[PDB]
Amino acid sequence: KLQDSLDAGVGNLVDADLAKESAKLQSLQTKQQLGVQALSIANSSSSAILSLF
Amino acid sequence: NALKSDFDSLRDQITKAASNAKFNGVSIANGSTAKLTFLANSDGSGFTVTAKTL
Repeated sequence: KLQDSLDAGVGNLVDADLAKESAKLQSLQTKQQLGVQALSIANSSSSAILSLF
Repeated sequence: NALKSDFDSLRDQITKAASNAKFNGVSIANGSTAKLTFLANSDGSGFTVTAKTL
């Protein structure tokens, strides 16, 4: 019983809550995709200069 | 004499089970300290667990 209790204690200390991890995962992937689109829009900014000439 | 030896053996088992009950070097039940105070809020106020000597 002592070994079981010490194992459960270390398990409370180190273990991750997988459900919150999956939620963070979906939010982070969507954030990354929108960030890539923002970087593309930022790269496109220089194009306006050419039409001046 | 047999019953007395049985009684002493059970007593020694109590001392062993009580002294061995630790987690991470501290114990709420071996009587080694008056109380144990855990964090309770971001301000630093502490939750208080008064010790109980088994």
